Amino acid sequence: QVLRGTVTDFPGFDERADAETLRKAMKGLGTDEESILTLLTSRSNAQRQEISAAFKTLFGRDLLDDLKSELTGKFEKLIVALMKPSRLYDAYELKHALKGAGTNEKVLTEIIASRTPEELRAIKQVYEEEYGSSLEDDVVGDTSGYYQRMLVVLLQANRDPDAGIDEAQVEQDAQALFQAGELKWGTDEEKFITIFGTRSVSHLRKVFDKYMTISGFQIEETIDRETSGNLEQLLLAVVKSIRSIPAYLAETLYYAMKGAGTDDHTLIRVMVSRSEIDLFNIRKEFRKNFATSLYSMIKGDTSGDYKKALLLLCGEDDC
Amino acid sequence: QVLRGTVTDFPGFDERADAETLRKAMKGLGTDEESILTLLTSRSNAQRQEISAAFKTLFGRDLLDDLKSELTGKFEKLIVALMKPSRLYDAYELKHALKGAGTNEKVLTEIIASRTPEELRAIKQVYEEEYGSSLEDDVVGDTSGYYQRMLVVLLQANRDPDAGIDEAQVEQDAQALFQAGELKWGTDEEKFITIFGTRSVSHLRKVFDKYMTISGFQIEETIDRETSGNLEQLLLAVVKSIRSIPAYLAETLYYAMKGAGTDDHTLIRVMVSRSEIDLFNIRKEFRKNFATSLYSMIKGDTSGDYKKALLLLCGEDDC
Ligand SMILES: [Ca+2]
Ligand SMILES: [Ca+2]
Ligand SMILES: [Ca+2]
Ligand SMILES: [Ca+2]
Ligand SMILES: [Ca+2]
Ligand SMILES: [Ca+2]
Ligand SMILES: [Ca+2]
Repeated sequence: QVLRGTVTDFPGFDERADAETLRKAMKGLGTDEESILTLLTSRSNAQRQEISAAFKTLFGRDLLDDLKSELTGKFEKLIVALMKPSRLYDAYELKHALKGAGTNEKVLTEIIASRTPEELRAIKQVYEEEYGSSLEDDVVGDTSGYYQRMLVVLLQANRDPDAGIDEAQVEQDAQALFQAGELKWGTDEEKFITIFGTRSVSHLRKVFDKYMTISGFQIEETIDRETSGNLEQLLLAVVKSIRSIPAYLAETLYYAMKGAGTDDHTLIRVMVSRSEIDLFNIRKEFRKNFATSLYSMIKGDTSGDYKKALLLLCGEDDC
Repeated sequence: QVLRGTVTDFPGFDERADAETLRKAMKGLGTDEESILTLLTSRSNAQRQEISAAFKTLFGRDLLDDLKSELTGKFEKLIVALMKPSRLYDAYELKHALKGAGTNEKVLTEIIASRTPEELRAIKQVYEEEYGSSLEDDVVGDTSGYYQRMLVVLLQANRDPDAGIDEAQVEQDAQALFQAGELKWGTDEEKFITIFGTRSVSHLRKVFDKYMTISGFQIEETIDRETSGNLEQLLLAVVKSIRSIPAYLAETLYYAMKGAGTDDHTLIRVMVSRSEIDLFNIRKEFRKNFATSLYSMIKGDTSGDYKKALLLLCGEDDC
């Protein structure tokens, strides 16, 4: 009855002993990648921050700097991602995505659609603290269309509270959504944006069910997952996140490794950002919806120290 | 970093609708065992109590009475066990085991060794409320030897709190335990009983480790698990519960189905009593220590509606 990650506080945690273990793993010309990945994936993010502090006090060096030069490639990127303070991770990912003409719209859609209003408020505050500009201003300056508008409405974090059901409002909203979809989501955008972005989660779940009975198909089938534009991809992410945030992020992981190549940025981002929130539930939705475990997918697509750290973050194989 | 069972509160729970579902499953000459086991194993124990209350209000019948006549065999016993209020289950199991000359010492040892001081205090209060006789008097009246004495000390629920380590006391207690074991646990029983029963869990874990270095073998190997008397079986249960309560109860499940025949009473008791506390960690310990999942063991040894309900209580297969 609760969300659950795969990483928890290590019992009997001694930040000074862990700092010594990590320094022993890199002092000298050699490296003990196994010791580094085993310790860091078994300590919580808060514990990693205390290790980094004890590391600086004991040895007068910077742990993150040492890891960046001692490690390489995707393994380095994963370890560096795990060391980023949890409170800063999403704000950092969004700022990195906001790239003017080269903006990574997948990251904007992923984070803004799947984070709760509480999380988005914290992100907006942290974002201004770290970068001196508002997240909304950066998004507006770097996106266009009603994709921009829907992101702005979601960033407002003003979603209705899970209150009593209103079947009269569940009929009219579902009627409106059926009709915006009939017009290919290119008409009256502000109205379906207000429905997708401000109605309560429990309400929209009933609206999506009422959409089934009115239309004969689920609302997701009005949007092609591969060829649609940015707004449509955001609507799909919002719909799936309304149904289940773990299921949306599980599908995000699935398509990160499906087919030729691997989207390692998305793989690292989802496993790290959700490791202490709902990665266990993501694993369950993954096994149910794609007939194979997240563990087996990671094992088949990745290699080296990078793979073992990802498998330890995944925690277990699912059957 | 938390214990976790396999059964949680059903979301959107409606006790009147569930009562109607259960009545629909037994009204008439037929029975829908699938509907009964699917609903009852997916509702928490507290929710089952509200279903039974709504059942009596809606229909003027007793749900437990209806289940007892509609179901048979081990399936009936499992469903009846799940319906017993959680607050009463251990006290009922102990009273049922306290049978004078036919006393079931395995149940006494299992519950009293693996329950926390907090749980034991609740059990003692409930036991008096339901049966009019303190739990200690019945235990003393139906047990003998220093097995009786060690149970009484454990029932006192006065174990030292997890405080700061004392390596000097960890040397002396382990010396004393090594020496009681050298005398086959038949000398100065009150002295190792005080150590096993009143020292803190974290202290005894260090004592058990210090016992390794002093003796060269773990303390469990001074007791044959199959031929040992009642006191020795209790010492083994206490030692294993000090190391890990989930691991002790996992081993209890393993030997409940190992070999010829099935100890269905123990199987039902552990799965039900630990369904909303630590059955998930029991499943984990089971897979590591016995190279096979609890799911696979239940599947291979049980049958019918009884098996299905046990597998749903188990939750998932472990891999
Ligand atoms: Ca919130
Ligand atoms: Ca602004
Ligand atoms: Ca709310
Ligand atoms: Ca009947
Ligand atoms: Ca308590
Ligand atoms: Ca013995
Ligand atoms: Ca299932």
